[PDB]
Formats: sequence, C-alpha cells, structure tokens
Amino acid sequence: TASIAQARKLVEQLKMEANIDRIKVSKAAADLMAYCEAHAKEDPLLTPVPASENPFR
Amino acid sequence: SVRILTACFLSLLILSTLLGNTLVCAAVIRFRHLRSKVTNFFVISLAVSDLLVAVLVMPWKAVAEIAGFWPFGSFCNIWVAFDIMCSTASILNLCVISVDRYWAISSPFRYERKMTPKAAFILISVAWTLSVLISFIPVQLSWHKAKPNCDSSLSRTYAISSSVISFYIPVAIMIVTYTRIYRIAQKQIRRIAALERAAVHAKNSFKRETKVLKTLSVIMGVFVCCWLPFFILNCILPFCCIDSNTFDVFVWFGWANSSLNPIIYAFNADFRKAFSTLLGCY
Amino acid sequence: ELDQLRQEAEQLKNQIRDARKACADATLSQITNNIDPVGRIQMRTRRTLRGHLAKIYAMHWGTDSRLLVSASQDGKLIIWDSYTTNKVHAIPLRSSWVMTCAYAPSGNYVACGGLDNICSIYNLKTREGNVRVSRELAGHTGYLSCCRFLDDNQIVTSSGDTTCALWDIETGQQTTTFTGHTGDVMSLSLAPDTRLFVSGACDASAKLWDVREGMCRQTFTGHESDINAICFFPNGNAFATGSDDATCRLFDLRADQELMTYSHDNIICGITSVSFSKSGRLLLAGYDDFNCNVWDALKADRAGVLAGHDNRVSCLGVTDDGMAVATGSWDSFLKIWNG
Amino acid sequence: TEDQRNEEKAQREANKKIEKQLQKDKQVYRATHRLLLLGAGESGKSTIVKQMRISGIFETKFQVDKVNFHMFDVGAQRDERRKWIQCFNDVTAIIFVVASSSYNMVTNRLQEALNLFKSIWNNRWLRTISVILFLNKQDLLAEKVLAGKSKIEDYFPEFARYTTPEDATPEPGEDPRVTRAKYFIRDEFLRISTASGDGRHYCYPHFTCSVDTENIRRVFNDCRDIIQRMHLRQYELL
Ligand SMILES: Cc1cc(-c2cccn3ccnc23)ccc1-c1c(C)c(=O)[nH]c(=O)n1C
Repeated sequence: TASIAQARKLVEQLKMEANIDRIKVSKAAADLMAYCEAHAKEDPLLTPVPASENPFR
Repeated sequence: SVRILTACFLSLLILSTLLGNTLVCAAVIRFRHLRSKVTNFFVISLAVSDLLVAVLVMPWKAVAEIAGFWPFGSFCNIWVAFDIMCSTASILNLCVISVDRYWAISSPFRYERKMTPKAAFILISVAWTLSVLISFIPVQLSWHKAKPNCDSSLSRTYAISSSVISFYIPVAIMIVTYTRIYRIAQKQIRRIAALERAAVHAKNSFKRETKVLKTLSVIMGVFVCCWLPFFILNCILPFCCIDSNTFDVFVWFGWANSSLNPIIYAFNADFRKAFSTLLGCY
Repeated sequence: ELDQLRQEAEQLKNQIRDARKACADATLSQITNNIDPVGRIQMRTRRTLRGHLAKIYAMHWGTDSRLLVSASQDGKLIIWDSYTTNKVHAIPLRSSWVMTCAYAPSGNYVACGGLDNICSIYNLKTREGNVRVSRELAGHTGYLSCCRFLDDNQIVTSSGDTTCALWDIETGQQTTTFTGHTGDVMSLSLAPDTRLFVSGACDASAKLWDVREGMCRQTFTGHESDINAICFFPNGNAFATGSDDATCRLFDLRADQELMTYSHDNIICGITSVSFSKSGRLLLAGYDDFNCNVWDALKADRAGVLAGHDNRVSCLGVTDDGMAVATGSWDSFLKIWNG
Repeated sequence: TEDQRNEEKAQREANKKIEKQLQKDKQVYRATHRLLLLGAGESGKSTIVKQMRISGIFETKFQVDKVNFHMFDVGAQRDERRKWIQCFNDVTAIIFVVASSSYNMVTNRLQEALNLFKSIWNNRWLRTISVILFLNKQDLLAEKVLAGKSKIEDYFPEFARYTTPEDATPEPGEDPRVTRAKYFIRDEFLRISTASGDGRHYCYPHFTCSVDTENIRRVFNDCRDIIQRMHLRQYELL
C-alpha cells in the first residue's frame, strides 16, 4: 500500500521540478564573468596585498 | 703506492661515518614525527656518539698512520680520553637501545605508562656520565698507563677495569635481552601458524622464523665481530707478544662499527622515507 | 497501476532532460576563452595552531575574520585567535565523535554534533563567563554531518538518515523537515541571503531547498560517487561540489545544469572539502592525498597547490574579508595561508 | 598603547591557563584504548555491554589492571553501506559478536553475520585493525545440537564432510557432536579471515556466553597481544 504512495509522491515532485523556466547557458555564464570582473580588486588571495596592511605578517 | 690506497680507504671510512650519522641527525630535526617517539631518543644519542667518534678520533689516528709518527705531541693524552669516551658512549647507547626494545616488546602496557620522556633523559645521562667518568678522570691522573709517538701501554689494572665496564657488562645485557625477544617472537609465530593451519584443514611460516634470526644475527654479529678482537687483546697485551700493527688493525675494526650503526638502527620505514625526502625529495 | 506511474516518471525525466539539452547553447569554457589567466598563486603558511590531540574534522571562521573554532575527535572544541595564535576557549564535549561545528554569525554561540545524533549549542558570551550547553537538539535518527546557523535562534542540520531539518533553538523543536534524498546527506551550504540552501548526499545528487517553504525546487546530477563537499558561489546563483570520484563541478541555479568540471589525470583521491574566494575566481579544494589544490573557477586551470599537511586534509575555510585561508587535517594541525 | 599591553597580557594568561589543562588531557588520552563493538541485535551483544558496565552512539568506560578502555556501540538506527566507519580507523581492536545458535533461524542469520564479517574484514579503512571474534550463545547451540530437529547439513551442506581439527580443547563433559559444530563455525569465520589476511591485522576467535566474567580478561589479553605484535612488527621481527 506504500509503494503506490511513494510512486505518486515521486511523480508529484517530478511534476513540480519540470514547470520552472530555464534561461540559456550563455547568459548564465556571462553573469559569473561579470561578477568576478567587478570584484577582482578586493580579492586579497588573487591580487597580492602588501604586508603594510596585511594582519598576518 | 700502498700508502695512497690506505689513505683513500681511511678517508672513505671517515666520510662514510660522517655522512651516515649526519643524515641520521638531519632527518630527526627536519621531521617531528620521528622526534615524537621516546624510542628514537636513543637512536639520536647513538648518532651523536658516532659523530663524535668520526670527528674527534678517527682523522688524527688516520693522519698518524699515513705520516708514520705523531705530529701533535701534546694531543696524545687528550686523544686517548676522547677515544675511550666516544667508544664507551656508543656501546652503552647500544645496550640502552636493546633494553628499551625489550621493555617495549615484553611489557607493552607498563611501557606506555612508565617510559615517559623524562626517563629516557635519565638513561641517556647515566650512559654519558659513565662514559665521562672512566675516560677523563683516570687519564688526566696518570692512572691508565703502567707505572713501569703515541703508543702507550695500558696498566694491567685499568685495562681490565675499563674493558669490563665498557664491553663485558654491556654485551651480556644485550645477549640476555635479545634472547628473550627471540623467545617472544617465536611464540607469536607459532600461534599465527596454528590458525593458518586450522584454516587450511578447514579448506580440505618458514620465512617468518628465518626473518627473526636474520635481524638478530645482523644486530649482534656485527657488534661482536667489530669489537671483540680489540677487547680480547686490550686485556692480553698488558699481561704480555703481538706487535702494534695488528693491534692498530683491530683498533680500526672497532671504529668501523660506528659507520654501520645508521644502517642497523635507523633504517626502518620512516627513517628511510626521511632520507629519501632529504635526498632528491623522492 | 505501477506501470502507468513508472511510464509517467520516465516521461517526466525525459522532458526535464530535453529541456536541459535545449537550454544548453554554449559551454562556460567557450565563453571564458579570451580572459587573461590569473597565472600562478604563491601562498605561504602564515600561522600554525597546535593543541588538538587527535584528528581534526571541522573548522569554521567567525564573521570578524579573526576568531575560529575547530573540532577534534578527542572531545575538544577549541576557539582560536588567528592573529595572535592564542587560545580563547577549550570546550570539552560529552561525545567524542564530533564531525561538524559552526560559529554563530553574532558570535555568541558555537554548534557541534556527530555520531551521537545530537546538535549541541554552546553559549560563548554570558554574564558568568564560563561556557555551558544552552540546548541539545534531538530528533535525527542518523549521525550529524553538517550544521549551519541562520541567526541566534535558527539552525539547519543535515543527517545520515537521508534528511535535513530546520530547528528553533529557543523551543528546541523542529520547524521544517526536508525529505527527498535517498542516501546519507553529507554537506550543507547556506545562500548569502539565508533564503535557500543546497545539500549533497551519498546518492550522488544535490538539491536546492526553500527554507521558508520547505519543498525541493531543483535537483542536480552528474557525479558518479558520494558528494562530500558543497559550497555556494559568492554571487548566490551557483554552487560547487566535491565528490569521491576525484572531481569538482560547478552548477548554475538559473541554467539548471552543470557548467564546468575541475579534474586532472594525476588525481584519483576524493575531495574532502571545497571553498571559494571573495571574488569567486579561485576554487580551493581539499583532497585525500594530503594537500590542497587551488583552481581557476572560470578556466579549470590549476593555479597552485597548498602543501604542508602530514595527513589527510579534512576541513577548509576562507575568511569573510578574503584575507586568509585555513585548513585542518588528520595530523591535528591548523595552518593559515595567505598570498 | 597601554590598553593593547593589558589586552595582550590577559590573552596570554588565558592561553597559558588553557594550555595547562590541555596537558593532563594529553596524558589521559594516551593511556586509553578505543574499541569498536559490532554485531547484531539478535546476538547477545547487549548483555555483554551490561556485564562490562557492571539515541545515538553508546559509550562505555572500563578499566583493567590500571589500563583504561573505552568502547562504542554503533547500533543506533543504522543501515548498510557504513559511511561512518572511517571514524574508527585508529582503534585498537574491533569486537565482533556473533550468535552461534542462529544457524537455523531465518537468508540465514549466520550467513548474514559471515557476509558482514567479510565486508568489515576487507574494508579499506580497517586494513590495520584486528578483530576480536566472540562466538556467543554456546549453551543454546549445544542444546540445539543435542536434541531437536535442526540439522546443520540442511542449511550448510559442507558440514557433511567436516572433521574436528586436532588443535581442539573441548570441555570434558561436552558431547563430541557439539564440539564439531563449534569448530566448524569457527573455521568458517577463519577461512574468510585468512583468505585475505595481510599480516597487519589478525583475528582472535573465542567461544563465549552472554553472561561471563571472563570476557573482560579476553579483551584485555587480546589487546595486549595486538600491541605486542605491533611492536614486534615495527622492529622487522615479524
Ligand atoms: C690501547 C688503547 C685502548 C683504549 C681503550 C681502553 C679501554 C676502553 N676502550 C674503548 C675504546 N678504546 C678503549 C683507547 C686507546 C688506546 C690507545 C690506542 C688505540 C693507541 O693507538 N695508542 C695509545 O696510546 N692508546 C692508549
């Protein structure tokens, strides 16, 4: 009596996961590039910071 | 040109001793997973004693061999004390290593609660104090020489007294400790083989018993063959007909034990790994 | 009956896969091709913290980027001052099998949990001064594997009983239960706005959860083995995963599919931890082979390697200001990196 | 200025006070042996824990001859594919408890125990961990073998050709029929044990009962043997 319930619950979950709207990958990849470009000046691990203001020296 | 060949051999021996004991000393400093164990507190002491043998003892006698006389004059009376101290320390370190291994293997639970890093220090201090006591106090008192170049003859009393404390007592302890380790190692092999035989009979060794004899034979025969001819003649000569050349050969055999000590005692899985890391990062 | 529902599920899966294929137009590598490579990353151990007796399983930075807590399988929860290497607290635990810890964003609480199936909350700043257990959250039927504070009163925990839960610390009762995973849930990662969170499980699937709604929104696949680590991109629209099959992947929430794969031919050990940087350009990941590999999140080129741990690297964190990187290991040492 | 000096002094005092406490705990940690206890709910595992003492993990502390032991039960809402099994890769031993009288009870319970033992034995995280094997419920097995309708050959066909090994030390009053079954089951476990034995871990079978005062001494002696063999192996003598 539980197999039918689990199958119907799985179908119900899969129905909800298929009703979303998906954007193109090209636009999605273009937004991660935009984020890194605008914050590359405040990434101390990427751009080395002089030891004057480094608190670990 | 046999002189050149002898000089090359002696230089190779000194360089081998220096390199081996420096590599043993270098690895323990670099890696703190070797310094953690109290059992390695005794290997580094042995390496230090072998290093002092290589530095303060071997080169000057090697030079005196090549030249044919003693070019230092007033250093003979201090060189003898350094020789005695640095050889006695090595032998006592070997004895302490054997006792440590025996106590670890025979009483594994009392070893873990009592072998604190403050007992290894006491043992090492006792060994080096015994080394210092018999080497400098008697020598800088004219007690080693018989009352009747650097070719002195030891007193009939001092030669016997120092040969016992420095060789005979340490070599008996090593024999008793390494034979109880042999008995333990053979009981364990019999129990494992019994279970394997039971499994085989359900389905219906020799190398292990050879491995234990190989290691013990390598440990003991090297030490005995290196130091026994020297200490046999060290007691016969004061009583007095063998010349000094054969005695020099046996003296040099005694010091060659310090070259193989890194191979015998600091050549396990992790010491070898540290040596590979220090040599080419392999 | 059963055949009809099986066919319906097959049709739904085929529709989802067809939609994902249709939305796939160009790859991340193709777009990120003219970008100047970062180059090489030089990072040196700036600190080394000692005091734990056994393997270290977790660590967590504070929001001030100075304090951090770490967990060891010796029953200790030690709080460090990363600047001065001093120890601020040392909290003994009732159970010796802790596998996760967390730092409250306010800084007044630390969490804990493990094989005892209990999440323990500790009061750090109190008028007495001592550190005592405030609450104990029971209700999971499997080991606690991760826990992340939302505020001083809410916390999300993941468990090996294939279930994540949201709790109310004041009342000690569950508020929402997140079901749908078939294998043990291993990791959690809260969104920057604490509105969503992702979890990785042993069924090689990740899921995106709605905290206020309680339902699963998106399900991501692609890994072949258990997922051990998961992390959000700083933007909040992407996340990264680490697995036992010696690979890392980047997924996009809006595109609803994988974008990049971070792997190498000479890597066969699994990933234990994963993290990002302040800009999101670098992808730091811990490995079973005792070191940490710094990646390039846009080009999949290994920018550097962090080495110096004697044993397996188990945990890995990056400060909120981007200043430093801390790693713990099974050799019981915390090493802070910078460069 | 002065405020920074005062703060640093207070922080150093607190750090020193903490480090003083961390020094005794290091001494206590090194004196304790961790033991992982496995088995099934059908086996007499629960009674053994009660004897040692006299819902997440269950932990128990007991001490023998000034040696501290610390044992863990993982029978807390678990399943197969043990992911938590890597937390115990540096324990002294694993205590595997089996109900020997469950051969007829139903696949077979004994076959399930054998499969679990083979799974644990070949685990990658347990390649240096020895197993102390308890073959529990021996009185029930003796009663079943003596009188009843349960024939081992019906469930295990290999029992029709088994022969008692010569290294058998049966109790003086036991029926020789009972001893054959005991050693057949023990050899069935030992075949798995020695078919993949690496030389770094071993198995220590025992014929036990759920209510025994000798189980603690069995664990103590087997742990002593494990530590001794590890010492012997680290010196290239074994
Ligand atoms: C004969 C001797 C014996 C010992 C000794 C005595 C007791 C314990 N020992 C342990 C190691 N060496 C010793 C030391 C140095 C000498 C010696 C040598 C080699 C030489 O060429 N010229 C000398 O005049 N002497 C004195």
